[PDB]
Amino acid sequence: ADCGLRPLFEKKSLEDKTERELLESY
Amino acid sequence: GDFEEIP
Amino acid sequence: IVEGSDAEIGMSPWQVMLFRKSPQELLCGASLISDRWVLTAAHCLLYPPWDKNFTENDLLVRIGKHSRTRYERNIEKISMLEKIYIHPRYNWRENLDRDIALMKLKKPVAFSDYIHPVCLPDRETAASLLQAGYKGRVTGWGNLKEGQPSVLQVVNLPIVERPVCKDSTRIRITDNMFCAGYKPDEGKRGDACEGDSGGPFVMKSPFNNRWYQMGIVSWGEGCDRDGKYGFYTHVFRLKKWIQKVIDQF
Ligand SMILES: *[B]([O])([O])[C]([C][C][C][N])[N]C(=O)[C]1[C][C][C]N1C(=O)[C]([C]C1=[C][C]=[C][C]=[C]1)[N]C([C])=O
Repeated sequence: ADCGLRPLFEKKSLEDKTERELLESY
Repeated sequence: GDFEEIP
Repeated sequence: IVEGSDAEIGMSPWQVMLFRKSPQELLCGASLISDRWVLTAAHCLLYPPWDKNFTENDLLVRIGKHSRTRYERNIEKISMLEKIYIHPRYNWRENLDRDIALMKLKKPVAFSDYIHPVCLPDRETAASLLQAGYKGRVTGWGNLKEGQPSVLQVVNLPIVERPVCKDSTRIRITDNMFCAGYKPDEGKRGDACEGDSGGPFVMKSPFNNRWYQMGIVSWGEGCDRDGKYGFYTHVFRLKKWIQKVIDQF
């Protein structure tokens, strides 16, 4: 649906303080 | 306990 | 959580708290998967060995929370349960195999900036992400050391190789579990602890930039113990069961 898309980050194109750590492991 | 009462 | 940090505001919109009326206290963590469904670990509700056995009447769900103990006035929404569904083949006797349960709220919550459902994995997804080395994220209001946080904690741990997991304990590990955490000779640490169970282990898809629940905090021998690792219910493996209960009900 609109799942896993946080109102306060993804929806606004804003990244959290440590989400990049995750993505850099993939 | 450490908790604040709920409505 | 041990060795984590304060979660940012609205960082885990799906994070839920299992809360009991009397005595008012935090049972476990959980996730919001739809407007009427919450997914937690079955041991949160049923654990005979500790005489733990909760029915819909003893619980409240607290969604959109940040502060652990404060009643976040115009932000949180507390829900009552209609029905609880534990997996028919959850092995509480031996190894919490199939440690998963589904909850049906009495009324669907309305979403907001703080409340939002996470995505359930699909074969393609679980196939791309559940790889050793890959990092996931657990959140919870659990114990800080094997005291309690004022605020939701967060930590990013790596998926560990099946073997390593196996050779880390005497417990019989199944296909319905996966382990995560750092190996002793890596530096960084962290883990879940008491009060974290039922909470989500999430990964962000590099493909559609969406968040998925790949696991549920299940068990571990102590917290952030070296040569030890955290255990999680492999959500994809149990998906058709979930679906089924969603269908049926
Ligand atoms: B949860 O918050 O309730 C907690 C999360 C993991 C702690 N790092 N889970 C538990 O405490 C579970 C539920 C009861 C037993 N348990 C354990 O983690 C046991 C190991 C175990 C595994 C399978 C079957 C029986 C026991 N570990 C400890 C230290 O007691």
